[PDB]
Order: sequence, then C-alpha cells, then structure tokens
Amino acid sequence: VVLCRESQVSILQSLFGERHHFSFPSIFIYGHTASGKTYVTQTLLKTLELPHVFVNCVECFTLRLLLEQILNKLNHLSEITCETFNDFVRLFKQVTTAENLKDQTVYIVLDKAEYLRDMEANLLPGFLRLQELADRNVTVLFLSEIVWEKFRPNTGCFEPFVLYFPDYSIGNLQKILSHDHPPEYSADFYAAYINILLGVFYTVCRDLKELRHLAVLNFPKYCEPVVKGRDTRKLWRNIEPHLKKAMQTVYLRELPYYSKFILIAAYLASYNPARTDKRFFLKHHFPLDRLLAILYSIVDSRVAPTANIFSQITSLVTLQLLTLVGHDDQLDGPKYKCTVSLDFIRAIARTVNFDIIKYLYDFL
Amino acid sequence: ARRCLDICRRATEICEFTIAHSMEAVDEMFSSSYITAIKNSSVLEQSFLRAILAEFRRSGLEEATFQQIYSQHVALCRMEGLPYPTMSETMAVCSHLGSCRLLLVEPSRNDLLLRVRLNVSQDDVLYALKD
Amino acid sequence: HTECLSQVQRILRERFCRQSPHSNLFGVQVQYKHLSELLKRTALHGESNSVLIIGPRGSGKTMLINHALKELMEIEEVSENVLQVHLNGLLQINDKIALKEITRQLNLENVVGDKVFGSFAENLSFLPVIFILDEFDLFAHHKNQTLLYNLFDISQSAQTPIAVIGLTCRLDILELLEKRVKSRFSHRQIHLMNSFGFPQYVKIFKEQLSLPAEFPDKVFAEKWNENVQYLSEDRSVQEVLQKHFNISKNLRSLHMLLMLALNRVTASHPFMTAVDLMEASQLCSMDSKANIVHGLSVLEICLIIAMKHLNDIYEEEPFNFQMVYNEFQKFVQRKAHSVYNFEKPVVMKAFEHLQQLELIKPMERTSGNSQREYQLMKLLLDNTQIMNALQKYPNCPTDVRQWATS
Ligand SMILES: Nc1ncnc2c1ncn2[C@@H]1O[C@H](COP(=O)(O)OP(=O)(O)OP(O)(O)=S)[C@@H](O)[C@H]1O
Ligand SMILES: Nc1ncnc2c1ncn2[C@@H]1O[C@H](COP(=O)(O)OP(=O)(O)OP(O)(O)=S)[C@@H](O)[C@H]1O
Ligand SMILES: [Mg+2]
Ligand SMILES: [Mg+2]
Repeated sequence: VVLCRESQVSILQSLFGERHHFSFPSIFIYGHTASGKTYVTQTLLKTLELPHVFVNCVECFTLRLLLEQILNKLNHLSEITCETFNDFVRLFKQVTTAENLKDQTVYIVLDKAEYLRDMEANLLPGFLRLQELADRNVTVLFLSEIVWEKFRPNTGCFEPFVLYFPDYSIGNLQKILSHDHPPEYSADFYAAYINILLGVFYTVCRDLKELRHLAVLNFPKYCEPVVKGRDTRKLWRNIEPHLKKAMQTVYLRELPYYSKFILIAAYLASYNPARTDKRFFLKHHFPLDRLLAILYSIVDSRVAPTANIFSQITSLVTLQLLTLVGHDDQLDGPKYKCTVSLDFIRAIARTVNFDIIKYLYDFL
Repeated sequence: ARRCLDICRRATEICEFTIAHSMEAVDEMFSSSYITAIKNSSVLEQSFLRAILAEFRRSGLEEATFQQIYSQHVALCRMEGLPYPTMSETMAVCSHLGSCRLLLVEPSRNDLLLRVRLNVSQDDVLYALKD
Repeated sequence: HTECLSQVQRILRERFCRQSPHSNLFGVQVQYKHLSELLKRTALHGESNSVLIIGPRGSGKTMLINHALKELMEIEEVSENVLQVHLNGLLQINDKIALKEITRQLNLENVVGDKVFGSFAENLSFLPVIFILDEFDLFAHHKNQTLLYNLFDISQSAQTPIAVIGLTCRLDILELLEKRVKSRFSHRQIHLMNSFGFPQYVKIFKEQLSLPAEFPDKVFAEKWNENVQYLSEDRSVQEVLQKHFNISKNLRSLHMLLMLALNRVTASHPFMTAVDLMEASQLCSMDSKANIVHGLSVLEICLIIAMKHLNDIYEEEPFNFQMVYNEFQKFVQRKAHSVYNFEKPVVMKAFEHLQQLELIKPMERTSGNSQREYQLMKLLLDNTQIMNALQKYPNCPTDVRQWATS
C-alpha cells in the first residue's frame, strides 16, 4: 500500500488511459533518495496488471546482458540471444506480435539509470525513440536521482516528459512510520515513540529507511521500563541517555615499536616544509633520505639499517597508511605521502611519550 | 565542369518555372545559409546572441563561461522588459543553438562552466542582427 | 457520452504521441512541391538526384518525406518497380552492419550469400531503388566514408538510377564531408525553418486541436470546434501561447503541451478550460535545481551557505572539506549554546551525500594520491538561486537565515 501518494498515482493512471490507447514514448521520473520511486511504480504496475519488464541498470553492466535479460523476461511474460542494438530492434519487433501483446502497451521500467550515460553514446538516444523505430505501442520509463539537465546528449534527442516526486514532511513521515505498528502494544504508544524519535533526529536524518532502522533497533530499550513496572515522564527520564548515546553515531552503525617512529617521521616529513627541517633537528645553527635522516635524529638509540626496517616500510605501504607517488620501477628515488589523521598521530605519540606539537612548524 | 553542369541544369529548371536564372542557381547552390538561419531565429535566441556579443566586446576574448553570458542575458532582458528567465530555459536554448552548429559547447556534464565559441564570423552576426 | 470521449482520446493520442500523418501542412508549400516534383522526376524516369534537408530537431523533417511518398507511390504501377531502403544513423553505426542491413532489406542474401565474408562486389557489380538516410551526420564520422562515397558514385554513374535523400540538424553538413564526395555531391539543399509569426502559431494551435470531419457524432464535433474557437481568443490562453512561442517555435513542444493538457480531460469536464492550459504550462516550466535544493535537510543547507561564503570571500577559487569544516565550527562556536554539536564523521557523510547528488564536481579527477579530504571542489549554483530556494524553505531557523544574510 501507499500512503501520502495520491497525486502522482492519479496522474499516472490518467496518463495510461486504456490498454489499447497509446502514451508518451519516454517519461523521466526524478526525485530524492527516500521518495519511494521503486515502491510506488512497482505497486502501481502490479495493481493495474500490465505487461511490464523491470530492469536494473547496475545488474546489466554490459549491453548484451541488458538486451538478453529484456528479451528473456519479455518472452517469459508472453532461449534468445542477441548482440547488436539493430538485432535487438528486429527481435523485439518479431516477439511483440503475440496476441497478448497485440493491442497493449509494453512498459520497460529501468531503475538506477545514472550509469546509462556511461555505457554507450547512442544507446540512450535509441531507447528514447524506441516507439518510433518499433512502432508497436511501446513505452519506456526512467528512474534516477540526477536531474534531466545532465542526461542531455550533445546532439539533442526526443525530450521525455519530466516528472518529480514530492519530498516528505513531518506528518507524512509520522504516518508512514506509525502505519506498521507492532500488534503487541497500543497504536498511541508507537505514535508517541515516532513523535519523540522525530523530535530528536529530524534535524539531520530525514531518510525514511534509516529512521525506520533506528526505530527498529531502539524499540526494545523503549519498551523495557513498562515491563519492569502510560507514564510519559518516567519513560522519557529512563530513556533519554540511551537516545543521546545513539545519536552520538547517526550514520556510522597496536603497531610494532619502530613502526610508530616511522609513522611519526613520515607525518613530520609530509606536513613540515623542508626549509625548517634543520631548524627542528640540526643541533647547531618527500624523498626517502629525508625520512631516514629524520628517523635517525628522533630516535635516541642507534638503529642499524637492517632489512627489517625496509620490510616495515613496505608493509606500511601495503596497509594503505603511506601512499607511493613515483613509478613502481623507480625504487631508488621513491616518493611517499602520509594519510593519517592528526588525532591518530597525537594518540600514537602519547603512547610513545613524544610531543609532536613542539615540532609541527604550522602550529608554531 | 561538374558544378558548371549542375548550374546549367538548375538554370534550365528555373527557366521551366535569362541570366537571372543562372544567378539564382549560382547564389543558391554556393552561398551560405547562416545569415538567413540567424534572421529566422527566435526572439530569445536573438537576445542570447546580443548578450554574447556584448560580453565579448566587454572582455575581448573569444571564449566565455556560461555564467557571465547568463548575467548579460538577464541584464538585456531587464532592459527589454522581458519576463525573468530561468536557468533551465537558457540552457535549453543554448543546447538547441549548439545542436545546429551555430555555437561550440560540451553541455553533457558541465552546466554553469561551459566555454562558448562563435562558429561564424562576428561581422556576419552584426550584419544579420542590424536588420 | 463515454464512448465519444474514449474515441476522441484515442484519436488525439494517435495524432500527438505517434505523429500520425495529417493532410495539414504549414509554411512548407514550396519545399514540399519541389521535393515531390523531384521524386516524380526520379521515379518516372531513369535520372538520379541527391538532396539534403537541413532543419532543427522536431521540425517535421520526416513528415515531408512520408507525405511525399504516400502522395506519389500510389500514382501508378511505378511503385512496383520502385524499391525503398531506410537507414538510420543510430541503428547502423558500422559499415559492416550497414551492408548487412542493405543486403537483408533488398532480399539478396540468397544471391549474395549467408556467411560473414567481407566481399561486397556481389552487390556492387550487380548494382530503381530509393535510399532514405536518417541522421545523415553520423555517417560522415565513419573511418573512410566508404558507404557515402559509393552511394554518390553510383548516383553519378550511368548503370542504374539511384535517388539519395539525407536528413540533418547540423547546418555545417557541407564541411563534414571530404573533398571528393563533396564534389560528387549534387548541391541540392532544402531548409526547414519555422518561418511564421505568432498569429500563424495561434492558427496552428487552433487547427491542431480541431476534430476531423470523419468523426461519427457531428453536433458534438461542431460544439468542440466552437469551444476551441472560443478558447482561441482568451487572453490567458494567448499569454500561455506567447510564453511558449517565445521559448521555442518547435511543434514537438506544442504537441507535448497539448497532450498534457488533454490528459486532464474527464467525463465531468468534456471541454477544456483556460485554467487547465495554465496548469499544464506551469507544470512544463519548473526548474529542477530549485526543487532539488528544496528537498534537502538543515545540515546540507548550512554547508551550502558556508560554501557560498567561501566563494564570496575567495573569488572563483576551489576549496576542500577542511576549510568548510573550520568555518562551520567558527559559526557554531560564535553562537553561545546552539544545538549543533556534531562530530567530524557525520559532516563528512553529509559532504559525501552532497557530492553524490552532483551539486559539487571535482577538478582534474584522481584517486589514491588525494583523499576525499584535501580535494579541490567547486559549487555549481548561483547566489540568487540559493536565496530563492531558501525563501521557500519550510522550516528554516532564524539563526541560519541571518547567517546566510550576513
Ligand atoms: N510513499 C510511501 N508509502 C509507503 N511506503 C513507502 C513510501 N515511500 C517509501 N516507502 C517505503 O520505504 C521503502 C524504501 O523506499 P525505496 O523504495 O527504496 O525508495 P526509492 O525512491 O526507491 O529509492 P531507491 O531508488 O531504492 S535508492 C520502500 O520499500 C517502502 O516500503
Ligand atoms: N509543416 C508542418 N506541418 C504539419 N505538421 C508539422 C509541420 N512541421 C512539423 N510538424 C509536426 O511536428 C511534429 C514533430 O515532428 P517530428 O516528426 O517528430 O520531427 P522529425 O521529422 O522526425 O525530425 P527528426 O530530426 O527526425 S526528430 C509532428 O507531429 C509533425 O506532424
Ligand atoms: Mg528504489
Ligand atoms: Mg524523424
């Protein structure tokens, strides 16, 4: 069922008219992430009982897969293998002549169409004007998150009818969340739950799926106090800290000794300009050699250049903590970059008993 | 010789309908149709072209971003008293103009940062727009 | 009653959606006369000709050819001798596929052979047949223009009569051809421009929505004609038509607008209304960017305002995540105790979502070498657009509004 979705359904039903009637060649529907584009159109197609083929662009990452899946599903509605778009057109013309497919409109629903512009140059224009080429009462629908402005080819093509799905509001979200109430408690209880949850999280999280997931996760802790023995104040006081702890994470859901010194030296080399290096290390007044010199200066003990330190360097490179810049074949002048957050390096320096802030030129 | 024979054939065709026939054949089968296409353009397209020319005169460069062109178009519309145009309408007009190779643009991905170059000489545009 | 409404719905849907042929032609008398005369010359005699038709997309290029063919094929038994081949630049992208289509449409695969052998002298040696070429510009981008050259050669040859018709939206189709084919190309051009005034546009609108004389009910048809005639001079309808005529003179948009208007025609309202046309025009002329901005959340709005401030302070320069985060922190710290205590990861996720919606685009794309942080981003919006969208925001708080104004 659909809630707070009555204008778009009525518009689509008026557009379709009767089965023997014709319609637009191309309709482009765009909206936000949680607008329910997939739900509404699929429920409408199931209700009207129309011959429709549902296709995911991501699943059909190759042209042959797309055409073969379309043809196979259409045949099942009524093995076939095709390779070129012209062959697909010819086979579609051959297959559409069924009695069940004689005086009825054929619908090809495509979702996640954002990748279609990266598949082939002429595939999208061909799909746009399918009804002219086939001349067989065919309609093609588009679902996407990007506006039509960026789907326009350079040469220009047959403009589809553009449609927008309205964004949700507080009342609509509350109604949708309160529809699927658990049967073991009163509807007003779940309504109050949804109300407090929205009052806490609506500022950031407007995603229906995410908010519903959060409600499902946190309901068991909501229902504990009454089990333990309609007390709004009692429930709110018992439940507030848990809600704050949950809001701490909305969207989120021990190195070796010398490795720490290597990491801190790499951070210093990356974020400190070379001109000041001696100013921080020379007792009197990035390339690999600079790193080695800085490491030798920092460590109070004399470290021998054993191969194990080079193995540590390569292991750190593999662990995606240090990024290699130069060519892989050039292993005599290699370049490196450090990608560690500053809080992490401060924590590791604290565990090492080292004060990195005293050496950071930018902070000084 | 081939185009001479073509001109003679076209002159015979027109005479079916003097030197005027040959002149019509030669100036129809050789002359460029850019001027008449510009003349038969719409009012908004004319305003867009005037805005492009004004921006080029102000700057002197042969490449201009879509944002400055849009600003000049808005100023020209305010001067002319025309209703305030949306960005989408201007982009649609730009795409339509670029389709017939009157301009040069790659609006497939970039929208507000499109380089625009005139595909015809500026004096031809001036002679088409003076009338 | 209901049956008449269903029938008129079907007829108008066929007229608009499928673009069924109609005897009415507007401002194309000379061009159609010339083209039909030349087709008759090429059919009744062995002479060959080559013509290109140049026009903006949606200006009824195909209609001229279809009407001319339906007019002239049925004249005599010439249709028995005449053969037609249709080639579209979209379906046939390679010369091999074009050759396969030509062989299959001519039913010579039995004569030529079934295998993939590249020899085509079977047709070439054997080669009245007419050729129609949709999207003629695409063929000029082939590796050697072999098909176009061969077609022009056989047109100029004295073996068999061949008529070549091309369709193009580009006005520079002459310079996309090589010198040889250009020399062998008969300089026959027809131009399809919407050379008519606003009153003629109003007449076209009045005629297009007029029921044909073959409808069963006659008094209902007369009432419909009177209704559309009355709606013709209504100043709101004329205002809508003036707006759309200023926007574009293409008939395809007019057909789309009329179809959308007719969609709202029900049993309770058998005859349209000017308010219906106003509603259709409003529905056709809304900007998507403002809608997308309106569909955002509070945090995204704050980030966008910070981005606008960065663009104002640093004139036309890129930026990264760290500067935006720092100045958002400055904004939330200047205010005493506002409820905006958010950590780094959630703001990072919001920035990722904003980049996903393609309101922000990277410069000189690379990955691995540069993280998502420290990446040069730019905004794809205008200040007036942000102000207008923020004005219509449902529940914009006072603090963020004043920060935006500042
Ligand atoms: N208007 C609605 N009425 C009832 N349930 C809805 C509505 N909108 C969304 N839902 C529910 O929310 C679920 C998730 O929404 P989706 O259908 O995934 O949104 P979407 O617009 O299709 O975005 P994508 O394309 O999947 S990323 C659906 O499966 C429905 O159960
Ligand atoms: N002079 C005209 N007289 C009558 N109808 C016209 C005229 N010009 C355009 N039309 C109509 O305009 C509508 C759109 O034309 P189309 O047939 O889509 O364009 P086209 O000829 O296919 O050109 P392209 O480049 O191939 S899309 C059709 O319904 C035509 O009947
Ligand atoms: Mg979906
Ligand atoms: Mg066409």
